[PDB]
Amino acid sequence: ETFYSVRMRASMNGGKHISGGERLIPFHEMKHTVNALLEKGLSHSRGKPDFMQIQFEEVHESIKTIQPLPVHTNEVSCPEEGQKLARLLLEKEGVSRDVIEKAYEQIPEWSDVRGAVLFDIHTGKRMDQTKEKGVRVSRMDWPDANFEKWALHSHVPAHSRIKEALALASKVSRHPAVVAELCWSDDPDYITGYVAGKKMGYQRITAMKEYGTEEGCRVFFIDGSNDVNTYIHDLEKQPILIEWEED
Amino acid sequence: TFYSVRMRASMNGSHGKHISGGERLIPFHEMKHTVNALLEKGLSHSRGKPDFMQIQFEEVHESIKTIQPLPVHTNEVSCPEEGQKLARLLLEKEGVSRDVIEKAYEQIPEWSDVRGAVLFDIHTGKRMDQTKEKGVRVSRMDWPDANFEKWALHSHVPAHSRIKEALALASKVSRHPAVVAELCWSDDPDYITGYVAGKKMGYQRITAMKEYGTEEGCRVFFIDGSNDVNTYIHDLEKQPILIEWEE
Ligand SMILES: Nc1ncnc2c1ncn2[C@@H]1O[C@H](COP(=O)(O)OC(=O)CCCCCC(=O)O)[C@@H](O)[C@H]1O
Ligand SMILES: Nc1ncnc2c1ncn2[C@@H]1O[C@H](COP(=O)(O)OC(=O)CCCCCC(=O)O)[C@@H](O)[C@H]1O
Ligand SMILES: [Mg+2]
Ligand SMILES: [Mg+2]
Ligand SMILES: [Pt+2]
Ligand SMILES: [Pt+2]
Ligand SMILES: [Pt+2]
Ligand SMILES: [Pt+2]
Ligand SMILES: [Pt+2]
Ligand SMILES: [Pt+2]
Repeated sequence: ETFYSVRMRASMNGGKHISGGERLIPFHEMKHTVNALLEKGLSHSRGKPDFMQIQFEEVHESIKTIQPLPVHTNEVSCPEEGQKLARLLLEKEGVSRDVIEKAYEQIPEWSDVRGAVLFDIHTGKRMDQTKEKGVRVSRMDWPDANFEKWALHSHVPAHSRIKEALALASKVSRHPAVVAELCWSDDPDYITGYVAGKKMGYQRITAMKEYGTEEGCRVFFIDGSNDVNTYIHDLEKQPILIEWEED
Repeated sequence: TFYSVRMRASMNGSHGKHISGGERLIPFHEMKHTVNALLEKGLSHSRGKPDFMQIQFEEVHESIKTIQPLPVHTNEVSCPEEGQKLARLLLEKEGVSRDVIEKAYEQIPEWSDVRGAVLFDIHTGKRMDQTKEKGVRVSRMDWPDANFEKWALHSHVPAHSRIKEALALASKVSRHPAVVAELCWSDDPDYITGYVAGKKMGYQRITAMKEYGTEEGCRVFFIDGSNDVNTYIHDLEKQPILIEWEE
């Protein structure tokens, strides 16, 4: 009854990143999961790939189980309104306005980062040295049956895109060096994003960009005296399962 | 357009004891079936269940050469020591000097861990490649099943995919002008038939090359060429070949 990390990446054609996925599962779900990842890479709205890697490996570290972040959905009528709300939420979560503004000026240049960017709240600058690779959070997952119940109860659609985002966001927010996350999709067909943090949980914002744009974003705002490589190793390696508790 | 699809699997981490490997060359619309076949093949291998696996695909741009399989002849022997003796004889008849053969047989035991093939230079009486435990992995060859089944029927050989794969590989490799001979037997404890292959005598199966239950296998290509080893490695890894038999 050991668990397995299963990862996928796909690209078209410096190939254009198409898709990526990370799962953490018991062995008997291997076929379904390899197939799900396969399908997800093949039928992606960003294009059809000519390169793909799928990989699995046994996880030896013990698995921590946590609840998902509390969720609140902020209806907005347009992107400029959502982005404005997001900047306000980041501030209320503890990021200084100047650090936010500095980050927003560089977000456009980070659109091609395949993973996430780490931004130091002390130095007002990018902290990681992974460049276009970014920091890829992995070994987190949310068993589907539990997620469906959570969706039902939370009156949210049971879209796997939400399951994956919230699993990621809950793992990342747990890290003591992470004050906040800002995310929206690089998929032209999906405009909802979020801001997430310990105090205000997972704050969905229903419009963060215009349809048809392919620029997405993932930034983790970091407050830590420790070195960045420690934080990177935690985000990449530490296994997390989400389990929401009905009571 | 065609796609190279590759798999490797190991136990006790990645390349750890090598469990399985596979290489396919297919049109895009056979991707799901082929990813699944490779998955299945790694999961149910007689050498153990893996705790690591990689499956990968990529578009092939080089144009595809189609060739006939090597002529086949089956040598019945009563024991391993006899098959090995016959194999040494066949290698000599194919053009390898006795001294080079003996030198190779002294090293074969330490090469059991090589995940791919070993290249042995007839000019130096020594190993030619610098890949150590990785070895040289031949790929981008395949034999459409329908055609293979006919060939098996007509040749009075069992239509086992293990033979399809070995003969596809041996035919690609023997075509390379710098390859005088190949010596192979399986690293699978349940399969004791091996072969020697070359241009003059084709694909010579030897029905006993080791004792049942041993996991030491072998794959050595004897090289006589005027070029550097990296060229030959690139040819073996990169030249796309489909087998198509005709009477
Ligand atoms: N595992 C990861 N680790 C770090 N960054 C990642 C990871 N996966 C994706 N990213 C980065 O995040 C960017 C966005 O990727 P995507 O998968 O397109 O992101 C989304 O779908 C976000 C959806 C949030 C709203 C869901 C909801 O309705 O509640 C992508 O470009 C990468 O830069
Ligand atoms: N694609 C490759 N490229 C280079 N070396 C390879 C490759 N595939 C396998 N090898 C090497 O060969 C070794 C064993 O390969 P296996 O897949 O175990 O090979 C076999 O089943 C051999 C079949 C013998 C003849 C079949 C028959 O006519 O009845 C393996 O451990 C590697 O070291
Ligand atoms: Mg094989
Ligand atoms: Mg084998
Ligand atoms: Pt493209
Ligand atoms: Pt394309
Ligand atoms: Pt607040
Ligand atoms: Pt083992
Ligand atoms: Pt094992
Ligand atoms: Pt001969």
